[PDB]
Amino acid sequence: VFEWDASEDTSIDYNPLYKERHQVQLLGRGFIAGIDLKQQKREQSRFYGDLMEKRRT
Amino acid sequence: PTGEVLSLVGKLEGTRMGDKAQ
Amino acid sequence: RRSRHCPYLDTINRSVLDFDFEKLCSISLSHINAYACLVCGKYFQGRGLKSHAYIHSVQFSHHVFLNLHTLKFYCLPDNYEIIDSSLEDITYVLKPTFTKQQIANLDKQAKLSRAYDGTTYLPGIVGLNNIKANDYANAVLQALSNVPPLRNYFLEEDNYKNIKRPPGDIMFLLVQRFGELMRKLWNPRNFKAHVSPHEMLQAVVLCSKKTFQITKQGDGVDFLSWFLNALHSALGGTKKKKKTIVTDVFQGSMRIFTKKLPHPDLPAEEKEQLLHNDEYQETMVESTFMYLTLDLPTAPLYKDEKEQLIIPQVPLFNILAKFNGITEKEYKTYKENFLKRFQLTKLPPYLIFCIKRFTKNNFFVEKNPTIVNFPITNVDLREYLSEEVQAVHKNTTYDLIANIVHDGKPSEGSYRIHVLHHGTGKWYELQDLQVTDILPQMITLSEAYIQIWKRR
Amino acid sequence: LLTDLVDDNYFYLFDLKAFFTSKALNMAIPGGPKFEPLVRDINLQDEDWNEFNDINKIIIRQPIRTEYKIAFPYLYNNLPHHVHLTWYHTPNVVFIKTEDPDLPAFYFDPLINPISHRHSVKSQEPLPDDDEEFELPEFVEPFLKDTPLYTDNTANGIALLWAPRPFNLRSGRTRRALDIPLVKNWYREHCPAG
Amino acid sequence: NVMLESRFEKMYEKIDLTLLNRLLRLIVDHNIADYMTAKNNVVINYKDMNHTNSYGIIRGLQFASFIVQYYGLVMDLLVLGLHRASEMAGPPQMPNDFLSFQDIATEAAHPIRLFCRYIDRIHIFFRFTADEARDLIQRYLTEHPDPNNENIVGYNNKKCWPRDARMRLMKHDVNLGRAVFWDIKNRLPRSVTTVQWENSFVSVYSKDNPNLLFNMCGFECRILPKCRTSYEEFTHKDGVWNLQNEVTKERTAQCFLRVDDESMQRFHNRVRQILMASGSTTFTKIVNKWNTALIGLMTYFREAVVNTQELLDLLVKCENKIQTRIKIGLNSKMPSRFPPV
Amino acid sequence: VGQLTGMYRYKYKLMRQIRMCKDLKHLIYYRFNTGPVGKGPGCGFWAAG
Amino acid sequence: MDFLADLMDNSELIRNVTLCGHLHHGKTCFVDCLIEQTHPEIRKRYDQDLCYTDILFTEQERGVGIKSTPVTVVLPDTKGKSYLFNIMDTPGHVNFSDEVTAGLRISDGVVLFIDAAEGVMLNTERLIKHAVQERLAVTVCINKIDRLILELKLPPTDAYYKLRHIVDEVNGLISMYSTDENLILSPLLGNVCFSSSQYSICFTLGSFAKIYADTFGDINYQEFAKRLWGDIYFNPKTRKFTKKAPTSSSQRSFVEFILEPLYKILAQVVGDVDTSLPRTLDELGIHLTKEELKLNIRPLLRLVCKKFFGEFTGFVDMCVQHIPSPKVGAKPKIEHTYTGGVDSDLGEAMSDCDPDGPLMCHTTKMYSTDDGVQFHAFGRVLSGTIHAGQPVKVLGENYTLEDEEDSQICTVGRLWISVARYHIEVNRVPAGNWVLIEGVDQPIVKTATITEPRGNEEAQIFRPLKFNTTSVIKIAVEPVNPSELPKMLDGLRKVNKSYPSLTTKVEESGEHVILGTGELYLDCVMHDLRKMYSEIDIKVADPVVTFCETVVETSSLKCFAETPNKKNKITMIAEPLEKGLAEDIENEVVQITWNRKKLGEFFQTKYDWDLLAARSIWAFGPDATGPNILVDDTLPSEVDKALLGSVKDSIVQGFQWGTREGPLCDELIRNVKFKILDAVVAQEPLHRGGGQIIPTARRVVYSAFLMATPRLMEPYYFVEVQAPADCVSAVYTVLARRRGHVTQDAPIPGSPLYTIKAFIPAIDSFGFETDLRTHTQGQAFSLSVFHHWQIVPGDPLDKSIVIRPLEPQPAPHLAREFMIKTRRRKGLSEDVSISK
Repeated sequence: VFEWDASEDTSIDYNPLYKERHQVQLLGRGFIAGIDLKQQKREQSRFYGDLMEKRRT
Repeated sequence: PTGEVLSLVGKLEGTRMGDKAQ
Repeated sequence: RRSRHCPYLDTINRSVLDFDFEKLCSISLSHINAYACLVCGKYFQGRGLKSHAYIHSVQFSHHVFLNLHTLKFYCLPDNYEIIDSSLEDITYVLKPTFTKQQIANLDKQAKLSRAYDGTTYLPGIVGLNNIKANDYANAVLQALSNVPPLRNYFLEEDNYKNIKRPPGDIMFLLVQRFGELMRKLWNPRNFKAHVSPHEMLQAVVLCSKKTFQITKQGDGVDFLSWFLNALHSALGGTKKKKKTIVTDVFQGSMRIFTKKLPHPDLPAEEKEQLLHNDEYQETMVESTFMYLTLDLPTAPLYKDEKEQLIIPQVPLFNILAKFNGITEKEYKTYKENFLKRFQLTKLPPYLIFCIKRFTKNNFFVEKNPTIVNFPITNVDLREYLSEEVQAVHKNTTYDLIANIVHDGKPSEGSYRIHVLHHGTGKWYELQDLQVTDILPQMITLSEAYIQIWKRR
Repeated sequence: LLTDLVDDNYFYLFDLKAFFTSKALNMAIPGGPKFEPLVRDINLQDEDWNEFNDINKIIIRQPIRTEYKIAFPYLYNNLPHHVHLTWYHTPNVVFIKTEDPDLPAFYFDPLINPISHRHSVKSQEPLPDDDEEFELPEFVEPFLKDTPLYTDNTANGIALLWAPRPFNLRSGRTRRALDIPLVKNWYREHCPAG
Repeated sequence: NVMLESRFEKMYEKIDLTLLNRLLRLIVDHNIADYMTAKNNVVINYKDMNHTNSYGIIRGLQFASFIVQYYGLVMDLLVLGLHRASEMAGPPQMPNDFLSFQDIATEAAHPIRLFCRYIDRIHIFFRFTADEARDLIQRYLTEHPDPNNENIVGYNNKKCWPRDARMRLMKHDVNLGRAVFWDIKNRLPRSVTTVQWENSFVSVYSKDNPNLLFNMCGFECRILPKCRTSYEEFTHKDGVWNLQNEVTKERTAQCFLRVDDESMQRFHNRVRQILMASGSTTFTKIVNKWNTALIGLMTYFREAVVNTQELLDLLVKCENKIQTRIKIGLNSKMPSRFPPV
Repeated sequence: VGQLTGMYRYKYKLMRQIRMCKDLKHLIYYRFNTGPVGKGPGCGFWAAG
Repeated sequence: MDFLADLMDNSELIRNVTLCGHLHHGKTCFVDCLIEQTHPEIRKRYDQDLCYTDILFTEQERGVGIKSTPVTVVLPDTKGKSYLFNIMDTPGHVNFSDEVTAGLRISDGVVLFIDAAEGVMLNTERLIKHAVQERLAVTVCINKIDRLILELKLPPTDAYYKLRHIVDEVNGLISMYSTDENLILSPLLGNVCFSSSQYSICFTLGSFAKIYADTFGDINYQEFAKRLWGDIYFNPKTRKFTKKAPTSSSQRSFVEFILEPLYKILAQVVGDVDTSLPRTLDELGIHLTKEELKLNIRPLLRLVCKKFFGEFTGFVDMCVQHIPSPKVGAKPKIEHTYTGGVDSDLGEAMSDCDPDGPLMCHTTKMYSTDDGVQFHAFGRVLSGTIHAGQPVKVLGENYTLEDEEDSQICTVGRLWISVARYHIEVNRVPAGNWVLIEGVDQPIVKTATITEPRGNEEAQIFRPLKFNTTSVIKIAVEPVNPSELPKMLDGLRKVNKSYPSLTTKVEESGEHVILGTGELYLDCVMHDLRKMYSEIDIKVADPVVTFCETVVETSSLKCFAETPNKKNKITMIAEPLEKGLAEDIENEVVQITWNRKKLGEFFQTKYDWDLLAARSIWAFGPDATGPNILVDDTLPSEVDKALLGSVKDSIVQGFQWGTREGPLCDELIRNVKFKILDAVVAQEPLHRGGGQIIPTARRVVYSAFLMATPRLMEPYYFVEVQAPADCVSAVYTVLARRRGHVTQDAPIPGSPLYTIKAFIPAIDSFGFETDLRTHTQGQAFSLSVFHHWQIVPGDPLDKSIVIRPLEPQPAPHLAREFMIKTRRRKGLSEDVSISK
């Protein structure tokens, strides 16, 4: 079998907490390897960006 | 169409044993 | 000060008292200040306010308790001591203290000891309770308990006490528990006709480093040898004494004439020159033996022509033909053969024979069923001593005292034991709770495994 | 090519120890891999309904998950043979690397919560009266006054402190190009959602 | 309600000839009995080795079965007890059926409610009140104390069922099963026969246990009363025997059937010896042997295949084995798209 | 390699490599082709295989 | 080496101090740095920490401290005098708080490690509170100062702001618990010490001023330090210290002279090793070889800080100046700890800490060797000298001057001083030290008082070790092979000795339950049991918390019980206790040892009770500090008082037993007020005996409790989670799933991390740490500590509810389930019998 069967999947969870893993913002300045920085910037929730702009004097 | 015999576990539960017999 | 007026002596029921159990609280599992409820026999934390004994007294209305470590009786709901003579039997059951006169009189004792349940028994010969199919240990201990000098040494606590022990020593726990168990065995006022060696088995497991387990049915010979060596090692000061009790009871002196053998596939001249090379010559080595290993001869392996399928029988003297210069024994070591011939030097006062069964062959382990024919009344061993050492010895006559027999295949066997009562001369065979009187005539009609002999 | 992870607390139950535990316990972390049982124990896998594991006696409020058993190998599972204890929580290494070069190396970034120094109780401590007795020699100075507080390399070095293994060493040895897995840390993280 | 199914371990090879002769003279003319007993004492031969069978009986004698049955009857008198036997057999003038009683009073008088013997597999079905069970447990534990609760270790259970369906090893129920087995073992002398615990199954239905598990004639059966733990009395499942009371005429119990593991092992062994003994054998002979084995299994174990999915897998596997053997017989190379015609 | 060569036909344990390499591809592409770059044959990160 | 033993002779040159703090606050690293300073041959690896003072396999593998470890070591002082220090390396995890207390009881002083970046956190607050309870000397060390430089890059002014805020918070917390104002903490006072244990930085104001002095000379480091903190500024025009800034943009003295040099010395090592490091290294006199300059940033920084700051004299002089020696600090220890008090002759003898006085040691620690079959005691010698190979008389926790049963005579073999992993054997140990004792393991169970036999027969014991938290988690433990049950039983004893707060209890059904504080505590306990003590396979039941029993309404009618003699009739009523009053009894606010006037005054004044009712109070609940009250209410117009006093004691034991084991949940009646409304005492003494009255008292207590509508109290854990801002919303949902209500969410000052404090049911708190850590990808970490019992939803006496198996029942059913299954775990009956 060249490909892999879908039955081999281990990340099957009935718990929504594990189904929806809270993504790490990495202090709003870190970036996960591989993904282009622009896509992550426009994808990140920008909670830290909002906090920074609120605390920007 | 392989010619191999398939296990009827989880199969043909819509049929009884006394059917297809008079 | 209301002692000697306890209205609760009637509630005491000696039938439900099993003091063989480990003295730990039934709830807290604590060893400190063990207190047994005489109504139920279960141990508790101790005498005090808001303690397990107090809770049991106020719950189940049990008013009499006994302090395991103190040998004194108390009442918990009223919390006062008890000083009575009627309770002394319970104290002796818990802590049998044997005086010197009674210890000596055990050899001449000939009265049928009566238990509380009415099952009259004999001192020493008391049924041992098997727990998890380990009857080999019970048989070995029963055989060892029949030795008079060992009985004298271990019956009184202070005889083997008052010695220096290593701070990290746990072997003394086993040696001091053997005395407790054995003085329970020889106690003539037991509530029950049998004795539970479960605490002794637990101590054996604790000190043996997981060998001789309660679950596994280990070899009697190995267990006996390990027990004797361990008992010798424990006793004495921080440094081993030359002559411990086990040494003077069982150890003897024996001589080995070890001669190296050349390779049998060698030229005759080369073999002779190797023999002359002083390497393959006889060497004398003295040693101390706790017991003598008896090598049973080879089985016939074929049916007898006249009376087919006859069990082999060998006289005791043919086995005793070892330990002399006339007979050798070509030990077929995997590296090279050795020509070792033995010779006895100094016989011990008590002799232990171990008939080698359960010999592992090239593929598995099989049990030799050859039976040994011996005179139970007496045997002569003066003929198996060298002329140099026969001047010192004066008593070489030995009479059989204990006999061990293994019944069944090595995979699953039963260890039965016959013991000779000194007082009456009767032989008693005991297997687990079963105890029966056996005639001495058919003692030799069994697969003898370990024999204990007395020089008298 | 580098995952911007400061500490290993991300690999709580997703590291070597947790995977060894999962392999030993015949179970698997959701994100983790599935192994064959370490020992078959086909008959021993489903024990009888004893009075000790009586489901009637068991109070259920939240299911005991695989992660619970792996995190506490000696508490939620029976017979943990050849099991590895996962490293517990390391201190949260909160390190805010600089983003704009035109900024001091030491700076109160808005990410850090404001202290907002309160004075509900006027800070009073035993200190002698002002400028009355003590006068230092003129030659006694702070240890580093000539040296500037931070050069242009200070922020870069501070960033280099909390960097992956190859990029936090001043010197090092040489490894073959074969021995350099450029995406080993790529699959050692959790799979992205969607 | 506690069931004990076991077997006399060596009833064939541990029948004394003198006792058998004496017991047969009780029922048949002494000449016939002496002839049969002497016939059981003949020389057993094989190749170059022969011996004199003097202790055991020879199962190959044509009348031997009768002997065994008669001997089994004696064993029943040891287990049931003559009075209870007369309570189950009934009056000699009006004997009862296989499982029936003259009246409810004699049915409820004694704990032993049902009992069958087959050839050597005894199935006993006791009913016990609380006091009777407690007294039996106390009597058993008096001579066999178990402070460490070790009675649960050596307890055979029908692993073929799920955990809930399987017997629940409660301490009281395990102790009661051990006590019942010890009580039955006490009645039988240890020399005339023997009953070994590990080759036995004791299953008790009580408050804790909702299912009664038993095994007979290669059938693993489980009874679930409808009163307690039967949310649905469904009908589609054909491995279910809708047990009906003869008075209420209602579905009081549900009977789940299964093919015993020993029967599956025997069938697999038969197919294996069919296949391995086919080096020089016509294909038609192999197919006929397989067909005979299959009809025997399916007709004997009908309604019990459906619940034994392992049996379905074994059946299709063995059928594929037969087809593979035939295909290898045709050509020494596996066909890729072989047709079933 | 399996499609181009098919060397697994003479040693099936080699499939262990192939199933790995394909996996690495799925590890790389969905990181490579994430943003404005769409799915296509443009990746050249061949170090892993 | 001999000087180490000889220094024990002087009772002033020894300091008994315990190092306590929150989880992972550098305590172990600090002890490693001290060891490296004092042991030349011991050096940590460049990347892996030294991990010294942690000898358990679990300690290294988990990374969390488990067992408090003793470290005896000689350290030079700032002036240059070699003092002797004994250190309790205590676990920072809250679940091992008991392990702190065993080392806290025998410790004169406390060094509180607080992480600079983290803040105070929960275990630090609990630790300072509890140390205030023993009235120990308090010192604070803000460790991990580098995290304000190398992690947050806070400006030195903001760094001073953060340090001052932390110090003020600690001082306010202490002032909220300790009445004595002398416990104020300030670096100028020598209380607060700054440190970064990874890079071997350890300095106080005095130490840094002395460094300045040795750099220049003729500088009074004490007076210089006394002006090196606060709103003080420095003027270089006049070289003068003022209370106002000489300029507008001037910096404070602490920033100017302390924080600034540290910032620059770190920056020149982390950023400019090859460019500017040699210049500043030659400037400060630090001479590093060419090879030494080739190390990585962290080992090089540690090396340069070791060369610069030199010895750890700041910690040494802090402990010397603020932590009293045993000779002088023994008096409060005897006042608070010993049961007999300082008034007695033994109290006076042991207060002086006389090496020649009566022998007295207090053992509170048990240590397992490699075998694990022979434990070693560890404790403080409070008077006299213990000698190797000497007979001693060991007392027990229940020993009193009357009961001599709890004692035992044991021979002490070789004894040693434990320096973490290695211990130095010594022939004897004088007073005030910490000693390992051999040969006394068998009679010693947890707390132990050891004295000499054939003398000082009027010797009592010290008060039992009191723990901050109430262990509520309970796990049943069984052997896989019952034939090997005794071994596991043996192992149980061992763990019961090893863990001070472990409670092993055998229930009626035969289930051996073990009481633990939290998940990690029981995990380590069972790992030790399986792998070190028992060495056999074990089985665990599903974890469950204990439950308490209370009432919410007055008993409908007075419930009466009678003795089997049918002559003593006791009729009682049931009511709940007032709010806080149960907590007052829990915290020993009011004690039964108080004379009746004081306790009556407390009850009548603070809680508005009747004066007669306050004087009518008989006893407390399950123990002397039980949260239940037993109050007389027999009217003198009908019931004689003197006659009632004869059976008052027996009724007291009966009520205590009834409160110990509740009718509903088989244990722990809590927050219940019982009033005896009628007493008919038989006129003869033999008809009112304890064996007759106590069961009757239990029955009447049960009837009164059950007649009033009972309720089950489940323990609520107070869980605070330190997490980044983005994870707060996720933590809210995770806490909402497990029926937990959120109280506070405060962002930590000087750090971008929030801290959310909430209350979660302990029965629903299992796996909460793992859930939260994995759900937020390790960003949110949680610690759980017992907070308070709270009424569980549902009615335990509503039989119309049906309990569905293997299903999480709704709240109105929970109570019923929570008792019924509990009864099944005890082997008890299905339903509570009101008649019985």
